[PDB]
Amino acid sequence: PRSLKKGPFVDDHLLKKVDVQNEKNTKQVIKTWSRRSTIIPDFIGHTFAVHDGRKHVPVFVTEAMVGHKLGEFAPTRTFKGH
Amino acid sequence: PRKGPAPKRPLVNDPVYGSQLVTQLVNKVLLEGKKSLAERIVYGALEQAREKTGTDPVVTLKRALDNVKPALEVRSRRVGGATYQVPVEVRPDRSTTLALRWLVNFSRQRREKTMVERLANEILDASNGLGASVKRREDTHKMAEANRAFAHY
Amino acid sequence: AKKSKIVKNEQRRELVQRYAERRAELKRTIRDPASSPERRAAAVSALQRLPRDSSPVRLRNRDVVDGRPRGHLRKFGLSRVRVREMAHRGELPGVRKASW
Amino acid sequence: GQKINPHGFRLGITTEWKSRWYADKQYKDYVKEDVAIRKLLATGLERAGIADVEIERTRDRVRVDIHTARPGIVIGRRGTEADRIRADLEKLTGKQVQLNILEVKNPESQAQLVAQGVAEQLSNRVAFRRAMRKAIQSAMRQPNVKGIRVQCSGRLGGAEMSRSEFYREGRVPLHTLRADIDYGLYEAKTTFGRIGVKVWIYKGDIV
RNA sequence: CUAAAACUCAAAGGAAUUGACGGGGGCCCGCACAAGCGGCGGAGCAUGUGGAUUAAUUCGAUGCAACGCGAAGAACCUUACCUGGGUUUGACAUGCACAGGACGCCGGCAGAGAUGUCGGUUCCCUUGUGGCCUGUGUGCAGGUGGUGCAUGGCUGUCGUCAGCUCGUGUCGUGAGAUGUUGGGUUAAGUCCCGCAACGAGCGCAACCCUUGUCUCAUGUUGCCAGCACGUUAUGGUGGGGACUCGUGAGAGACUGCCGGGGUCAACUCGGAGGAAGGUGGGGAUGACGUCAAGUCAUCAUGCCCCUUAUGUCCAGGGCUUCACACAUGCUACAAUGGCCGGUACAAAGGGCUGCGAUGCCGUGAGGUGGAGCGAAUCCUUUCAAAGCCGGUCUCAGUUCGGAUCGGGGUCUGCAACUCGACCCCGUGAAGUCGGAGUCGCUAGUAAUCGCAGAUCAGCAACGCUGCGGUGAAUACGUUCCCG
Repeated sequence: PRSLKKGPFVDDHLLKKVDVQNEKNTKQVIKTWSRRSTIIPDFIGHTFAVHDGRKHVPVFVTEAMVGHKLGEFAPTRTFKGH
Repeated sequence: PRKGPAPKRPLVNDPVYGSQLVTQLVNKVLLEGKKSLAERIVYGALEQAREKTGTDPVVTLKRALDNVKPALEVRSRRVGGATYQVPVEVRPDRSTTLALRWLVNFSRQRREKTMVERLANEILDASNGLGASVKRREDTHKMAEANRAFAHY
Repeated sequence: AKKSKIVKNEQRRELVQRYAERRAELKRTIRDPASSPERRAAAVSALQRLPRDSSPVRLRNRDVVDGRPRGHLRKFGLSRVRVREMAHRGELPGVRKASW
Repeated sequence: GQKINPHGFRLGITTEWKSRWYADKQYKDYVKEDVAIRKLLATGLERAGIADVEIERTRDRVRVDIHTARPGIVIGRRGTEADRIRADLEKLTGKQVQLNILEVKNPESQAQLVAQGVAEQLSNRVAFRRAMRKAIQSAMRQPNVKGIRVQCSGRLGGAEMSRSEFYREGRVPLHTLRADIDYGLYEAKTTFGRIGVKVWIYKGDIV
């Protein structure tokens, strides 16, 4: 995991996106490409359209899933069985 | 060995017993080059045998060797495009080597909780004619006898 | 290998010398001491804004002429294939076959 | 692969290095400009047979000594060729670079020159066997030349199948260290591809 | 017994030559077998491959001689594959032209970025124009696109085996034969004796490196034996070539000598001397060629193909997918051991924007800090582990084994989700020495223990290349197996 000194890594794009999203207390679907961005308690209500590789998966953040990264909730490989 | 026999290594005598046989035994029980540990094991086994019987290690060791020393063996020989189990006379050096190897190997399978105790018990039983090595010698002599008909080639 | 990729490696090197020399190194000095106020400074975020090509982590030691990306030797900057051929021709001073 | 390059086999005993300079921090750029100079001098001059190119470097000043069998072709009577080579050598970041154009004493005891001639004849229309015979017989006349082997490989005669041929005269002990073996390799460009020519020549031994 | 035809084939045949082959013979070799030691095949994990899957799981490599291989370092880059977004004289060269003083940078904005746009900066020649780019272009670039059955170059293998040829001569109508066979000997087509052959070349051997002994030279950063100062902290310090050591030159193994076999010939057995005795030990060196062996993905290249794309830029993903199969390794199944405490010995190698010490802070990765070092000096600790001594465990799926999983951290990197390593706490699977079958090894070898380097920001490293510590058993002999 990332070192504690450096602070959590959140991309600036979706950062300013969520500050402009929460300033009026409305949570519309936000579409992003940065899977590497962690989850901040400022994302508690917002729902992200996180990229997968083909499309964007909708992920509704909760209190439980804070501290993880977005890419956890956008599974890439599709395997059903042989 | 296609061009002839190879020279033999002249192993040296032992410090605390002065006999070739104990040095051969420590070389046989040697593992991974831990010569100090092998010497400790052999010396402890000899001391245990001395304490149990009250006599000198070397004489009872020689008695055990003579008890487990073979004289006839069986080898697979191919004559006329056909293989047989031919009984063969054993040279003294090979008999001593086989006896020591059997002693060590059978002492390694005992259930006396320690190498020193297992070796001491095995050598004492071989001296008294009860060890498993004695049984192996009896079986190999029996097998040599059973195939005596093939002794002519 | 490919001319475009040989060129792009050099372009990374000139980018590195232009940016990683002070811009992508002072931010690291800011982040090193926990005493230094990194969190509000956004030295992490500022250093994200810099191009990826500034980072030397994107560099690749290729053969200085051949462009071969693997089997490289740092002493000569040459591929294993080229070192063998030029050493045999007596081109690298003080190099010869081994025996011991 | 069977035989290593003879020059590298006796590099530390009989033959000498073709570049002479010392560098610790500036070894890489020295090598860069060395190979640039070599390729520039190889591409610029092709009519006169360029036997050898030495480069010496001391700080700013570079001495490039180039050997050819026809010095007049590569040099200018008013210095035109000299001016051209000087100008194109300054542009190679050679700072102050000066050239020593020199001539070989015997231009048929040199393996590189012999391979040059054999390739030039084999290129246009000459049958290869004639090329090797003429080259070998011309080499034997020279006094110091005591052995020669000439070998060519490729689609000889424009055939569909590659072949290798070689002719020898005298002694060529490639395994002997003290004996010096002048070695010359060159690729002749034919309409059907590329033909490789190798020449080994033995002129006595040094101790 | 006499005895056709239709139709079909471009041959069917005889003798002899060179190979190849034989479950034909003869003579020999090689860890080939035999005698041994340790393994694989059974278990968990690492790696590669096949298959399946997928949008893609980039490509090449298929017995020996593919399968810890190209890959001596796939999160991005690498990257050549997929999705999507841009771009076209192009991401990058050089030539013919028109217009120019800007190209170029530096900050802001939008965008995932490529990129687009906004704001400030503006060439020196010298009158002819040159350097820069703009567009307009035009030649052209650019292809890890195809063909290793069109190739060069490079490499593997038979095989470090002893063989492969040529000139002249001679024999045969001819392919071809002799020389190269025969006796002996050798590691060897090595040599001797014979011989329609006489010679020669590439092969063998020697010349090269290292290693084992000694002599001369040699003293710093290396030694310290004899002398002084030392303070514990030691060659640490003044001093000294004496012993090592470092690196220059040289000597020393040449069947040189003796005895015996031997055609008195090669050669062979034994002995003395010597450090070393019979190519001392190990390397480098790989003949003509074979297998259309491998490589158009190190590179080059004939031909074919793309060229508003099969070129080129970017973000994300993939190369890491898994019901299985094969191969190479690591860790184990324990008492010849586990854990704890103490304690002794190496070699080699690396280090400048690198090695990095003392000290301090953490339990520990590690953090702070920077002494000294381009290094026989300083750092890798003074270097190790196995080893030795002491205590404990008492034969159990255990104080063995460590997989898997939960939680908490460090470091690198813009970024450890897919997909890094390491640290701490807890968790504690299979595994009881492994069927048929199979592999390596003849002495400082096998076995076992640790150290270092390349690649490398970090690492998948248990892989590869080297270094040393401790160090065995066995070989009766070529009948069987392989070459």
